[PDB]
Amino acid sequence: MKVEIDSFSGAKIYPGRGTLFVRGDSKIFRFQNSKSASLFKQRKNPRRIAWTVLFRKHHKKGI
Amino acid sequence: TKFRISLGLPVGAIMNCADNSGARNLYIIAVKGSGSRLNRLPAASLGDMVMATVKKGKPELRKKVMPAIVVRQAKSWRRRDGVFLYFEDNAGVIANPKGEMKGSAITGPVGKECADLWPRVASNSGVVV
Amino acid sequence: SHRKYEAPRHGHLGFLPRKRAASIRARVKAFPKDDRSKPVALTSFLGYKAGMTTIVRDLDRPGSKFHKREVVEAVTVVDTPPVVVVGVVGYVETPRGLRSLTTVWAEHLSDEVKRRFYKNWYKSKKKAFTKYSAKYAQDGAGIERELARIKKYASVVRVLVHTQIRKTPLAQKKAHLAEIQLNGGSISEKVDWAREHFEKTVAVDSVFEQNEMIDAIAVTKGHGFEGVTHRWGTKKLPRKTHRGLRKVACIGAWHPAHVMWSVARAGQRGYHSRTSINHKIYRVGKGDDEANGATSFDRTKKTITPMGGFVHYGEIKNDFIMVKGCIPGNRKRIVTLRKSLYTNTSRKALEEVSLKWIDTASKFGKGRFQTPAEKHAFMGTLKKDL
RNA sequence: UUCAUCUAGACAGCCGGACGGUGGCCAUGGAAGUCGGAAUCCGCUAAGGAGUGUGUAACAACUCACCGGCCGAAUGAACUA
RNA sequence: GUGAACAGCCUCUAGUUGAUAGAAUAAUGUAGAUAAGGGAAGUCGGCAAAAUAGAUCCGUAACUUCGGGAUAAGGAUUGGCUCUAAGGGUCGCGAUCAACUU
RNA sequence: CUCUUAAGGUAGCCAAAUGCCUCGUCAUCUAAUUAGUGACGCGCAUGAAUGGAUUAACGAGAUUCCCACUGUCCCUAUCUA
RNA sequence: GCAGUCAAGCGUUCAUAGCGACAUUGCUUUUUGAUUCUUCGAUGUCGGCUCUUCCUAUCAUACCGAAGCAGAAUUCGGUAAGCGUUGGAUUGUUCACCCACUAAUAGGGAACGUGAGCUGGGUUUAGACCGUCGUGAGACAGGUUAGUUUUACCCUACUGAUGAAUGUUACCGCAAUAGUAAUUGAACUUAGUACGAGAGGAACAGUUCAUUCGGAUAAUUGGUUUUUGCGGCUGUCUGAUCAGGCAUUGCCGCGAAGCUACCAUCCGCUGGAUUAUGGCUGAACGCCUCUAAGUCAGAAUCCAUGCUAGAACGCGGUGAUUUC
RNA sequence: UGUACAACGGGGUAUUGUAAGCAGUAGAGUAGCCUUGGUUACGAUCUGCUGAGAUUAAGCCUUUGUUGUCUGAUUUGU
Ligand SMILES: [K+]
Ligand SMILES: [K+]
Ligand SMILES: [K+]
Ligand SMILES: [Mg+2]
Ligand SMILES: [Mg+2]
Ligand SMILES: [Mg+2]
Ligand SMILES: [Mg+2]
Ligand SMILES: [Mg+2]
Ligand SMILES: [Mg+2]
Ligand SMILES: [Mg+2]
Ligand SMILES: [Mg+2]
Ligand SMILES: [Mg+2]
Ligand SMILES: [Mg+2]
Ligand SMILES: [Mg+2]
Ligand SMILES: [Mg+2]
Ligand SMILES: [Mg+2]
Ligand SMILES: [Mg+2]
Ligand SMILES: [Mg+2]
Ligand SMILES: [Mg+2]
Ligand SMILES: [Mg+2]
Ligand SMILES: [Mg+2]
Ligand SMILES: [Mg+2]
Ligand SMILES: [Mg+2]
Ligand SMILES: [Mg+2]
Ligand SMILES: [Mg+2]
Ligand SMILES: [Mg+2]
Ligand SMILES: [Mg+2]
Ligand SMILES: [Mg+2]
Ligand SMILES: [Mg+2]
Ligand SMILES: [Mg+2]
Ligand SMILES: [Mg+2]
Ligand SMILES: [Mg+2]
Ligand SMILES: [Mg+2]
Ligand SMILES: [Mg+2]
Ligand SMILES: [Mg+2]
Ligand SMILES: [Mg+2]
Ligand SMILES: [Mg+2]
Ligand SMILES: [Mg+2]
Ligand SMILES: [Mg+2]
Ligand SMILES: [Mg+2]
Ligand SMILES: [Mg+2]
Ligand SMILES: [Mg+2]
Ligand SMILES: [Mg+2]
Ligand SMILES: [Mg+2]
Repeated sequence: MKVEIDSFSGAKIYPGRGTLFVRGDSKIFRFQNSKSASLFKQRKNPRRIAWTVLFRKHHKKGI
Repeated sequence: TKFRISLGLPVGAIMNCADNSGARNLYIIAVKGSGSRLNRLPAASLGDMVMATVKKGKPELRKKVMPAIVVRQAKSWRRRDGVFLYFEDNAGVIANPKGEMKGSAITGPVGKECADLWPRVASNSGVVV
Repeated sequence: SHRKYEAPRHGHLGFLPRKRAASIRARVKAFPKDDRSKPVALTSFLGYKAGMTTIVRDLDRPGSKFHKREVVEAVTVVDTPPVVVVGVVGYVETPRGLRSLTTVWAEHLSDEVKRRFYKNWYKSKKKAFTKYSAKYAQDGAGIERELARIKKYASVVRVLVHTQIRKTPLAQKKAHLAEIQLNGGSISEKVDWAREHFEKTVAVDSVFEQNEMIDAIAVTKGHGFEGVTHRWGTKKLPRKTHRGLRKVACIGAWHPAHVMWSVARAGQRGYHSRTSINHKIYRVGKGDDEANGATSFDRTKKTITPMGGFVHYGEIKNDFIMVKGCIPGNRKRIVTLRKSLYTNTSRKALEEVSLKWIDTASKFGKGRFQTPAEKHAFMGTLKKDL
């Protein structure tokens, strides 16, 4: 089994968790839960959502 | 030949025509292989063969019943590996009763279940899931 | 006139009446047919439904589209600490059916099972079996006489076992006592097995093994009074319906001039005895085995208990049975796992499953981490600690 | 009930034969007792039909009616209610 | 106060706190809501509901009794904050005073 | 040319809220239409202030289609008082 | 409406594979009549929706017999009602018709089942329009438009729920009786095989799935939100801040738990006796004969296994049974 | 009178999404001041402390902590 990564929040997705969204341009997005899925559908920016690994990397959190 | 997929396209659903046959959408009027139950609408899923009409498209394609194959669903379905997934839209391609495509190319991705079920769709496909 | 459009009836008339079960512990109404060549063994076991989780395994099913591929499957975890043998019942065959000739009890009964014989334990003087235990005074002549009667008679032998609820996280504290049929030959040998195992524990691995098909017997979750729409699945009436729409419109023809038993009516839903068969055992895990939730593919040293504990149950600290799929009854309910009544050879049974990974993320939410160590590794240092 | 067969051997079964002229004539593409057409010819007859049918391109050949042997006393048909 | 507003919503003065209560939270109701995918396939019939909605700017067809149709249709924008510009009175270009609208 | 009792349905309009036959016929709309619309008209039984035809605007009037929209439905589920 | 008998003929030849004239015997009460027995101090008048059950004159599925059965397809027939028998366009409609799926889209009953179950489109009061008729008021089984669908708290029935009495009380059980359930398809393979000149073209066994149904279950996904849990936002009020009230849950995003969805997952048993039918031996009837005695196999049938309830006046085993 | 139960508290789990307060050579600018190269006031917002703060069983899990509770009524005999 392989752990995937949430395309919005960077969270680890274990088998069966969350959803997979295939955009019209054939790009694949993986969401660990409906919260990240809903923020993505709302077009929020992960760099502006403060608990995401993208936000934390951009704001040098944890390093 | 294919596991059960959540039905997302009851009769009357209009999906986009993903092929280049000149049709712009397919209007589901029936689902091949569907069972019977009082009041239950026949409903298609990814990989299903349906009877459809072209609502907008080439006039030589319009006003007639033709077979079609659902290649994108947009209703979440669970694969056997536990993945709940869905496309951005519902889309199908015009085919003959044997599964051979009327058009010669698919626009957009195609579900893997549909690709395994129908080789001609697979042969004309690009990205598969 | 005729129905004008055919449709199957709503519900199964074989599960009638939809009444509350007479006990919270569903009865085993049939045990496996006795094969008197095998060794003496319990035909069933008692456990407590802890909760559900999900596993990943490679499917071994040649010809399938998912042969040798990974599949995600729901599993039910049944906490199964060893049961204590405290008695033995002899059953004689009569033209009126099976009849219990006699029951021989163990000399010492723990307070766990003694509580089963009381409605008000705390204020009782706890006299249960005090005069019986004196039958073991010097040589146990009465005990041996009763066991000899069981051997001379009693074509069927069942042991009395009780759960050890003190080993479960449940607050109940009153054990569940049940008759389990002893299969394996020589009624004499059945009685000998029972006598030797008096006051002794029988573990779940001595009864069940990996890949085995077993049946779950339990009282379903209760839902109280229910209307026909959800009790029987009848069609909702149109929005325009005066006097309500969660009903059956015609509850009968003019004749017979009686509502018929086969018509859906509102009433009790749930809390019914169910016996669901052919649940494959995926794990026979052991409580003493830390890394209970580990596999040969994972190796993460973790128990079966999810992060935060099984919701509304607690932690699994005992031996446990993980069966594929779901079983009747809710969490914390006593369930009986019995061996299959028939020899299933269908390539669905006989499949040797090997778990690759067991989910231990919290079921109290969208759990993202399998272990506290993994949560620490992902999140780094926090303010309180870590 | 009526009509018949019947110890001067009834029906059934089994066994043996079932001819000469003659594979008759006519012909049928090919007919040989018999796809076949007229006469069902004479003799030897217990019997044998130009054959009763089958088989074969035809054949070769069988087979039955028929006659005998055995068997031993009943049997067949059409009707009535 | 918001706001175009005697709208809706909140408040001051004044008035009232009166409708039999307590406890539970089954079914079925009445009233109020939500819903994946589909989108009228339901039904006599889109009944009911939903969708739309203020204002500013753009744009607006057939037809017409030339008045309308018209808010046709169809687009965009709107918060907060910090600024900029324009729009006045009175007195003798200066002085002083003053309110909102864009 | 006549005759019934004077005239003999003109301009228009129509299976029309008026057409029995009738779900008329043709076209169109639909996958499919006893629906709608446009035509046709020996029109059971249309027709001229018993007003005919048409009409912009208006309509809590009747009707068809389309876009949007949706628990009307597929197929039900859940929450509040 | 359905089913027989006869058999002139059709069926290349052949009455009866499949049909069948002239006749003739019936059955049914899902047609419409006929009648006027019940109801006029009132049995709610179409259709649909919903739901249960029953019938079989069987459309499908099971197993079979026959064929003008080579295969495939089909047709005729038997046991069979166990099981299913649909989604739509038009119409109030029953009916009809067409589109389409399907294994199949069989026919019927139950006060032409079912209005204190709904609905009210039609019909079927009163408003109104038209056409024809009528001098007129008015008429029309002609068209059109609008038109209040009341009551259960009683009894029984049904669904669930308690419960006196058996010395008391407790636990573990038995099982009379009653109910009962699974269903159908596809693909692969068998096999381009058998069969056939060819065109075409099976089936048994095996495998993987699916349909319809049912019973659970909530790990996951989705729905639901008074967790009014966290955050955001408007308007106002508390002098400002902080923090809050109100806006009948103020609105928005997320939202755990619980509930829950073929919108989610899991599970849905195997023995015997039979029917039709095909047979064995075998007389009747020296032969023959599945039948008469005896007997083998055999259907989605039936009875069990299994599953549900547990007789509240069926039963068993077992624990303890009150110092005053 | 206990691996007892409860109420709190602690920890885990989970939800949201970074609390209040303080600070900043952050901030479109505007207005002042003078040592005209910086200062003061206002300023949506931004940044740091701060994945912080809040909530978390009401039908989540757990508990070497704190505090408390533990003999009321009725009835039953072969
Ligand atoms: K009457
Ligand atoms: K949920
Ligand atoms: K406020
Ligand atoms: Mg959710
Ligand atoms: Mg329907
Ligand atoms: Mg029927
Ligand atoms: Mg259910
Ligand atoms: Mg109503
Ligand atoms: Mg959970
Ligand atoms: Mg104002
Ligand atoms: Mg929806
Ligand atoms: Mg949606
Ligand atoms: Mg749409
Ligand atoms: Mg419709
Ligand atoms: Mg309909
Ligand atoms: Mg209609
Ligand atoms: Mg409306
Ligand atoms: Mg506009
Ligand atoms: Mg207009
Ligand atoms: Mg004219
Ligand atoms: Mg006309
Ligand atoms: Mg017209
Ligand atoms: Mg229509
Ligand atoms: Mg005139
Ligand atoms: Mg007129
Ligand atoms: Mg008016
Ligand atoms: Mg009379
Ligand atoms: Mg009366
Ligand atoms: Mg009455
Ligand atoms: Mg009545
Ligand atoms: Mg029959
Ligand atoms: Mg009726
Ligand atoms: Mg009634
Ligand atoms: Mg009524
Ligand atoms: Mg009615
Ligand atoms: Mg009406
Ligand atoms: Mg009227
Ligand atoms: Mg007149
Ligand atoms: Mg809310
Ligand atoms: Mg107030
Ligand atoms: Mg509030
Ligand atoms: Mg024989
Ligand atoms: Mg016999
Ligand atoms: Mg009883």
